[PDB]
Amino acid sequence: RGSFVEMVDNLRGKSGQGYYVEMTVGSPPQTLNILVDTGSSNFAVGAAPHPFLHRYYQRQLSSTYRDLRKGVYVPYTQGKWEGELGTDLVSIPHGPNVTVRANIAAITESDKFFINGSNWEGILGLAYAEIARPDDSLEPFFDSLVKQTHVPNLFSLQLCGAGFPLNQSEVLASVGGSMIIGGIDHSLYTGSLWYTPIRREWYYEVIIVRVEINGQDLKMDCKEYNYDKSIVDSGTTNLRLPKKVFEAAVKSIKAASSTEKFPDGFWLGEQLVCWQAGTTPWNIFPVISLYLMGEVTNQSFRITILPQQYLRPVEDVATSQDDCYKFAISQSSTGTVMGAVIMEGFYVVFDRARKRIGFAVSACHVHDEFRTAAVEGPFVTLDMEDCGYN
Ligand SMILES: NC1=N[C@@H]2CC[C@H](NC(=O)c3cccc(Cl)c3)C[C@@H]2CS1
Repeated sequence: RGSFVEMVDNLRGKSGQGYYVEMTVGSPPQTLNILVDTGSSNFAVGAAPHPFLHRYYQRQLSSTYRDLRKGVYVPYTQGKWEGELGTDLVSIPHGPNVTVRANIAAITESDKFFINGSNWEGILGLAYAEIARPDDSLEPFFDSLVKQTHVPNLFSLQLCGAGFPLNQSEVLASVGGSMIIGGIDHSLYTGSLWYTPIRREWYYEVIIVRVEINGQDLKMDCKEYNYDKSIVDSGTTNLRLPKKVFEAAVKSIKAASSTEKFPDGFWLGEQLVCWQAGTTPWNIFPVISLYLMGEVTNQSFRITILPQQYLRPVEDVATSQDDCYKFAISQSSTGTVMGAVIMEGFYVVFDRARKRIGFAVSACHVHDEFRTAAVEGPFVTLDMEDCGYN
């Protein structure tokens, strides 16, 4: 019955623009909004004016700033930045009551990284040292936090999708979810928490052992589901699937929803589809179940998501009264990515101390009168470690 009221509701944002938490850096404290990112391992903040930044880190104004006299260059598939490494004192106001000295990449140049109107000015990489830039000697924030305090080595995330689009006033005003640092808040989920092992501590890597679309088995060699890895990543919008899986899944989703036909651009994730107010035909779209390796030998469990999760609400071009959505599943050449739109269905427990990730149905997940998201088990499943790619 852990309650963490200082932390409940400490997030804002939306799957399309990222979820962020308020943080302070430096002495006296400089307030910044920071993207919560389980798919990376650098704490990096805007440190120089940029047209899309409303504020930034001013190292010269901080008496506790330490310069590491080393640059870092961080290119992504889309976008990139460069920065200067340093350390400073850092707190999370709606977090545990602690201040820690942590590595900070002070971003001085960037290209297609900051997003007009995102409302965040930096990123908090919550994954492990192995994928930190420049190399694995740069201790990640969470590692400093646990080393320097008594905060238990665990965090949990409830990302709350509205189920409808939010204009910028609403998105600033609305509670977007909870990051619970050092614990599990029982009010953020229903049902049981089920756990999957962290396969290796770099990304939050997991193993998927079966996929179903409306109960029907996708029936691929399970290695395909994890080629070349499967990760849980709050800093990616979509559910991303390896090319072959993506194709198979889209074929199956088209077939189940085939009473209605959509543009190729919809399935490519590029164009919106709109229905008359209140008439979105949720029931024609299938549920998607991912089975994950369990903690017990030969046992798995499954998480089930709705189209309310994988159809991302977007504002109309004509700005009409229609309910509009983009298809939030896309192909990946870097393995499966369980992005923000999947995490919106679940309360996700990143149990680093026990090297496992928990899932439970989210208390804030969007659904309808007839179906809800689910986390169910156990299932007898054999040869699961063979699903892992090498
Ligand atoms: N996990 C990853 N992290 C890095 C840094 C965050 C960035 N994400 C965003 O800007 C962003 C933009 C809009 C929505 C969301 Cl959820 C995130 C991606 C890259 C590559 S993948």
